[PDB]
Amino acid sequence: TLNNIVSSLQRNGIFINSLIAALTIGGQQLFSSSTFSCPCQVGKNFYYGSAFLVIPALILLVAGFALRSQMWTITGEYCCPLECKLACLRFFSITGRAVIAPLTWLAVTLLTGTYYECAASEFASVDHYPMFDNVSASKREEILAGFPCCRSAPSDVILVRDEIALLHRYQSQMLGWILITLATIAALVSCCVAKCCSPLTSLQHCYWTSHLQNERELFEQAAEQHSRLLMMHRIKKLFGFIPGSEDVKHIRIPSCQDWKDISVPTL
Amino acid sequence: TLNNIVSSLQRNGIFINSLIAALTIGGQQLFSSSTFSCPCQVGKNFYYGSAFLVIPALILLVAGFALRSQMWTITGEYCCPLECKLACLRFFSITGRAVIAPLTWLAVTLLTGTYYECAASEFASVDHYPMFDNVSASKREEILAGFPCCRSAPSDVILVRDEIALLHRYQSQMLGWILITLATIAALVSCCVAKCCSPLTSLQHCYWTSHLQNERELFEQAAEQHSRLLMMHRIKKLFGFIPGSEDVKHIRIPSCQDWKDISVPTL
Amino acid sequence: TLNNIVSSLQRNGIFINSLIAALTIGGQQLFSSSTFSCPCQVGKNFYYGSAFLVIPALILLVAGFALRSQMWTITGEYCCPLECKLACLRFFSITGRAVIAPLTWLAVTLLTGTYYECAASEFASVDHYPMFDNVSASKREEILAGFPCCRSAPSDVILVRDEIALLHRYQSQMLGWILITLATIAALVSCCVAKCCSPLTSLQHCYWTSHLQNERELFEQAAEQHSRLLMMHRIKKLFGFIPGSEDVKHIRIPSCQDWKDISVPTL
Amino acid sequence: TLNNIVSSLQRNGIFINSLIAALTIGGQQLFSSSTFSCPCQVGKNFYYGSAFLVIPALILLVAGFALRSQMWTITGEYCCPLECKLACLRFFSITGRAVIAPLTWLAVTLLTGTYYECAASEFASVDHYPMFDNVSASKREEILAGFPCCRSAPSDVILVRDEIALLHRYQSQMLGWILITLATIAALVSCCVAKCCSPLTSLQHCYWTSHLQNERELFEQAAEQHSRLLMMHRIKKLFGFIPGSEDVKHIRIPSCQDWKDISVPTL
Amino acid sequence: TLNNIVSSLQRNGIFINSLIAALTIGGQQLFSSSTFSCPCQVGKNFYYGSAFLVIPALILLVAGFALRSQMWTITGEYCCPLECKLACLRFFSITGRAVIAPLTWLAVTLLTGTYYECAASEFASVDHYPMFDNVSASKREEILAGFPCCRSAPSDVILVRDEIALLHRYQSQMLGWILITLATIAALVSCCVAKCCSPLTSLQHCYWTSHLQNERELFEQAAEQHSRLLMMHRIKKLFGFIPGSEDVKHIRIPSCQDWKDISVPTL
Amino acid sequence: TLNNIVSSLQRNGIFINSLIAALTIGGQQLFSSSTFSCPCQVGKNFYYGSAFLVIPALILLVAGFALRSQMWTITGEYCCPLECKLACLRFFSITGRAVIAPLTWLAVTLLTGTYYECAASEFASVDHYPMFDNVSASKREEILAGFPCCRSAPSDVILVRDEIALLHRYQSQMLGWILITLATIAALVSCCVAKCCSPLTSLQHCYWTSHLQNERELFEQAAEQHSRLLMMHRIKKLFGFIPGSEDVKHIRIPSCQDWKDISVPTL
Amino acid sequence: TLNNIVSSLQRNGIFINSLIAALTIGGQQLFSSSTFSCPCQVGKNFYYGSAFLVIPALILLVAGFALRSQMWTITGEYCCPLECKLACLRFFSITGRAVIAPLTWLAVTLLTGTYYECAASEFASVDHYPMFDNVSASKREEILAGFPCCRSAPSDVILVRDEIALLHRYQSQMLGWILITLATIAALVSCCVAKCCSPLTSLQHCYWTSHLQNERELFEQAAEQHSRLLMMHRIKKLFGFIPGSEDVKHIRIPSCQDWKDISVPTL
Repeated sequence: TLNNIVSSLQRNGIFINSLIAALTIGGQQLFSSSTFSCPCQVGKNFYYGSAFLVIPALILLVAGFALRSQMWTITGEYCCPLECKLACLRFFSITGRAVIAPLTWLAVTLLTGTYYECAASEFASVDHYPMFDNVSASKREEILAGFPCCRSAPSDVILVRDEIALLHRYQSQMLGWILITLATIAALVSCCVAKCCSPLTSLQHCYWTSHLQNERELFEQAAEQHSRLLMMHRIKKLFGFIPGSEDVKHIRIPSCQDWKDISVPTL
Repeated sequence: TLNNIVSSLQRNGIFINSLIAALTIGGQQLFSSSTFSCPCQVGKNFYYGSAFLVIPALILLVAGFALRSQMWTITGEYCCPLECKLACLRFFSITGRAVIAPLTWLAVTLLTGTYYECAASEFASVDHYPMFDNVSASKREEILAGFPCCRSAPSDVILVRDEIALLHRYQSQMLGWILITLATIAALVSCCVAKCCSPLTSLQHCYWTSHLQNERELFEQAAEQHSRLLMMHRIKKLFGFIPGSEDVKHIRIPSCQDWKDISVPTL
Repeated sequence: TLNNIVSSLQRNGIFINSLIAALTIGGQQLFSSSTFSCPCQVGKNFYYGSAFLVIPALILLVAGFALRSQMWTITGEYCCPLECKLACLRFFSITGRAVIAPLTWLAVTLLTGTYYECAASEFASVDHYPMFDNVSASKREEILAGFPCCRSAPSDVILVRDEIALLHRYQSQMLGWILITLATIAALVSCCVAKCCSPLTSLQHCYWTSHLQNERELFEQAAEQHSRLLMMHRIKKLFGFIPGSEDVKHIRIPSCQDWKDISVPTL
Repeated sequence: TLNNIVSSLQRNGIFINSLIAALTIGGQQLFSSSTFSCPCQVGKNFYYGSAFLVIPALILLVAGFALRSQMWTITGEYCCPLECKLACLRFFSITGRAVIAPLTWLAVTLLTGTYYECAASEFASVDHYPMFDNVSASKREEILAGFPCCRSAPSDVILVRDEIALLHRYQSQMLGWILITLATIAALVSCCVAKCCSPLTSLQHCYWTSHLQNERELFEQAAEQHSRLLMMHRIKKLFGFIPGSEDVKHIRIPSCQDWKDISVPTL
Repeated sequence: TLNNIVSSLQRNGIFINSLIAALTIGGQQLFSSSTFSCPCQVGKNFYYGSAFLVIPALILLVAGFALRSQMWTITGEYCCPLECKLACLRFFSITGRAVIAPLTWLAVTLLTGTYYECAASEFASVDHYPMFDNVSASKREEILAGFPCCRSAPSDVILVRDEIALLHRYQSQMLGWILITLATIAALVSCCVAKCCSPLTSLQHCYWTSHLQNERELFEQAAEQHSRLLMMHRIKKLFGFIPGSEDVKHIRIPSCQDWKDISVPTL
Repeated sequence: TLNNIVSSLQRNGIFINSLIAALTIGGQQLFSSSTFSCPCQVGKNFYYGSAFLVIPALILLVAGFALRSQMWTITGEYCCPLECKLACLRFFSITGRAVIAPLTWLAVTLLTGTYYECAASEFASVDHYPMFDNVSASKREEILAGFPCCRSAPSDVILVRDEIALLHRYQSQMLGWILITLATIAALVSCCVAKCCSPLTSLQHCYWTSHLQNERELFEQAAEQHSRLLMMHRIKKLFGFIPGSEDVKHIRIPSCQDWKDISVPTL
Repeated sequence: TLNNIVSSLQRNGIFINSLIAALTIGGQQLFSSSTFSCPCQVGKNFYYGSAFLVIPALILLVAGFALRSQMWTITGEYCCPLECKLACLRFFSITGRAVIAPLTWLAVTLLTGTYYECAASEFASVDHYPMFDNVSASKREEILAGFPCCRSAPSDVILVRDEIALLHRYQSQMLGWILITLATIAALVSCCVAKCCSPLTSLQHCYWTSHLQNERELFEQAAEQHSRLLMMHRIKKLFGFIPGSEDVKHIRIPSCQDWKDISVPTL
């Protein structure tokens, strides 16, 4: 009874998407907890933030796109009427699967926010504080970029540090919620538009998806079996018996040329 | 039902590649934690870094290439039209499998970064620090190369030490992210180019892969069975019965020459 | 289903080689942890190092070579055209199996390095240290060879001790990596050369290996069964019945000479 | 399926030899840890060392030789052409089995070395030490033989004690490695010589071993069954029925003489 | 499958002998640890040692001899040509089984040695000690026999006590090793002599042992079954039915004399 | 398969005797540990010792004799040629079983010895001690009998107490070993004499024992079944049906006299 | 297979008697530990001892006698030649079963002795003690009866208390051993006398016991089944069908008198 429930969940898109999201959340948490430390350098902080904020998104997005077998076939159809719209719908479905990873990564990393504070710990507009009046500009940059990582200064400095940190965390979390709401509204309007521009009815679509999936599977199985049978026939012509046999009473010794013959694969 | 799922995962490339990457991560972590210590010598530091940074990459890459059985056959075809392009595609697929190990090793070792700081702990451009003004050049080299391993000096020295360490860790992690992004973009463009220059359709390719795999397997099985039968026939001609038999009622004692005859293997 | 997977792994060379390497690593670790202590004598240190460094390599190599049954048969063919090349290929395959143990022993013992420091704790070139200027030569040897095992001297002495130890550990680990890289490149070029000089195709080789293995096994089984049947016939001629029988209704009492007759084995 | 794997390992010489070696290692460790203490007497130390070093070797060697059933038969053939060489090969194989125990005992006891220091704690050549100049010869013997077991003297005495102990441990371990290497090289050259002087081919030898083993087993079984049947017939002649019977309808009461008749065993 | 392995081990002499030795070692250890304390009397010490040293040997030896069923039969043959030599061989085999217990008891008790020191704590030749010069002879006996059990005297006394104890332990262990080596060499030469003087071949001996064992077993079973059948027939003659029966339709009431008749056993 | 091994051990005398001995050892230990305390009275100590030393022996011996069913039958044969000797052999075998308990009780209680010291704590010959010179005789008895249980006196008194205790423990243990050796030698000589004076051969004896045992068992079973059948027939004559029946279609109501008839048992 | 071993043990008298004895020991221990405290009154102590010493014996004896079903039948035979002797033997066997409980209770309670000291803590003959000279008689009774339970007086009083307690415990244990030995000798002589005066042989007795037991059991079963059948027939006559039936096709409604008829049981 196992394989029944296995296939049932494997078809169920909700479970697969939820598992992907959970995996990305856990991986992000472990990653951030292990190998993250703000540089607290002079001008090389914003890059160290932006990298961790963005690059994983691009990587996971490209990976989630390119790993889908159907996308390669669609590109091959495209690379050097109704077929165009159907290709667009196919591509859109694969996109709807693949987008789940980068958006959830961005969401969790903005909500925890510990990345963003390092990303923009230098842009804090300081104009209404007593300790930043007389000090030099470069001295201000130095004392400003050192805030996130450590603290050893007097009380007022660590208090203004706490204040800047809270402000930046607020900004990060608001930006995260904005990203979530915009992503959701865009996904909804896009799915509705795709359902609108579809040339098929509410029933031909399901038939079509089943057609595609079962086509791929059956053709794979058939090609495998056919090539196996043909290679088996060549083997039997060479040695004199079918390999899957038993108690064979006839054996043909090969000639010093038959090896040369079987060398080519006939493609 | 076991062997079904075993073969299913064994065909699945994603699981194999993920397992390889996890194994390399764990092995690298154990290795670095056990047998690594910066030399803190005068000029013999950069080599001690570069070795651990590079040599495992070359070793694992050559091992992941040479261990693939098909690569030896392709080289034999090459060593002393359509066949050339097909060989190129075969070689490219094996490469796509083998490259996973060295790149993940480099990635994890640069991201942890503890190797790179030892690799280039001497190249730190020191020009704007108060304790490196009057001191001699060789004295500067000595005091500079001692930073990574230990600390016993006054406060200002350990502070400039912490600063150099943070700078170098930042450089290492940025270099790592650059390596990852370049590797990914190169892999993607290369796979797309390979799919472009392919002379086969979206269906002949799958048939072709199944052809290759099943060809290898079936020919192995057939050759084994055929040689077994032939050796069995020689044995029965010598001793007078088939070995796989039971309740044999006839035995032929060998002559002092038959041993000389069976000595040769007929190749 | 057990014996299926047992035979599958038993044919798989990768698993066997990996198990051998793991066993050697564990054994080396236990050995070194239990029965190793630097002599700290005057001139009898280098030998105590070199023994543990080398002798296990020779022992394990000779054991891994001589224990392979096929190597004895090949030597018998050699000891007092195509057969020569085939013998060379057979010997090379057995070598490829046997070399795994000594090289991994050397690798792990050099990487841990605790052997090498005792091996060459006397050759340290001391010329730029303040405490080795006025002291006598033999006094220098005495104070130099005592470094690895214990420490009771003032601070400067234990510091120069730590420095010599770090230098020697660095040298050991670099030598180990050099050994690994040279061994790998040599193994690769040698395997490629062997595949080049081979007179057989990519298919005759597999057939040939299966031929050898099944030949050995079947001949063993057949010889056993044949000798069993012949001895059974002699027994039945003597006592008057086949031993594997039941409810025998005839018994022949032996004569005082029949014992003398059955005494010889007929070889 | 149990008895299959049991017989498979029972034929496998490697596993049996490895188990013997492990058993001897464990037994030696327990023995030494429990019942060993240096006498620290005047002239009765060297014997107490040599006994534990040697006598177990002789005992285990004689036991491993005499316990092999085939060795008794070979001696009976010897005790009051081709047969001589075959006997030599048989004896050599049994020797190759039996030698594993004493050599591993010597190896482990020399490598731990705690025996050797007690064995030769009196022969230490003391000529360059300040506390052994004026003291009398017998006083020197007394103070020298007391080193291994206990320590209560001032610092310089316990330091020279530590030094003598380290020297002697070094000597013991080197002697052990020498014994191992010489034993291995001798075993290898001897096995090669035996394979050289053998009059049989690479195939007759296996047939011969199977002949010997199956001969012994089958003759044992047949003799047992035959004697059982004969005794059963005598019993049935006496009492009037076969013992292995059931529902016997005839009983013969013995006479006061039949007991006298059955008294003799007919040999 | 249980009874197969049970009989296999039960025939295997090595396992039985090893179990006997282990049992004697454990029993001796428990015994000595529980109920042993040196008397420290004047002249009644040597006996208290010798008893524990010897008497268990005699007891275990006589028990291991007399408990073997075959020894009683051999004595009955002896008590009031070839038969003599065969009896000698039978007796020798039983001896080879029985001797294992006393010799291992002596060995373990001498090696631990705690018995011997109490056995001869009075014979210590004291001539070169300062505290035994002026003291009276009986006073010397008193102070000498008190050494093993307790200590309350000044330092020099307890030191000479420790020295005497170490000397005596050395003597005990050497005596033990001598006993082991002499026992082994005697056993070997005796077994070889027995194999020499044997009138039978290398094959008649095994047949003979199987003859003896199966003879005993079968005769026991047959006698049991025959007497059971005869008693069953007498019962059926008396009561009128076979006891092992069911649904018997005829019953014979006994007479007041039939009880008198069945009273005798007919021997 | 259970009942097979149960009967096998139940016939095995060695296991039964060993279990009896172990049970007696454990019971004696628990008994002595729980309910033993020396009276330390004036003249009532020796009895309190002798009771625990002896009375359990007599009780266990009489119990082990009288509980054997065969002993009652032999006495009945005796109570108001060959039969006499056979009765003697039967009685001797039962004795050999029964003697194991009292002798092991005596052995363990003498070896622990804590009973004997209380048994003869008053007979200690005191003539060479300083504190027993002037004191009165009855005062000496009082101070002597108080030794075993408690101690509150000055040092010299408790020392002479320890000395008397050690002497008495030595005497107890020697007496125990003497009892063991004499018991063993007597048992051996008695068994040999019994085997000597036996009128039967080495085979008639086993037949005879099997005869006795199976006779008893079969007669018991037969008598039971016969009486059951007869009572069943009487029941069926009374009520009109066999009780072990089912679906009986005929019932006989008893008369007011039939109850009077069935009242007698017919013996 | 369970019920076989259950019946085997249930017939075995030894196991039943041993279980009864163990149960009485445990129960006595729990009882004494829970609800016992000496009254330490003036004249009401001896009764409080004697009750716990005796009354349980009488209770358990009467219970063990009256609970045996056969004893009631024998009394009925007795209550208002050979039969007399047989009744005596039956009664004697039941007595031999029943006596085990009271005697073991008395034995364990005397051996622990804590009851007897309270029983006779007032009868201690005090004539040779210094503190009982001048004191009044009733004062002596008061101070004497307070000994067992508590202690608060000066040292000499608690010492004479300890002495009286030890004396009384000695007396209790001796009395217990006397009771055991007399009980055993009486049981033995009585059983022998019963075996002597028996009119039956060594075989008629076993037949007789089996007769009695199987008679009781079979008659019980038969009476049960017969009464069940008769009541079933009456039921079927009333209602019109056999109750143990199914699918009955005929039902007889009862009349208002049939209930009056079935009211009587016919005895």
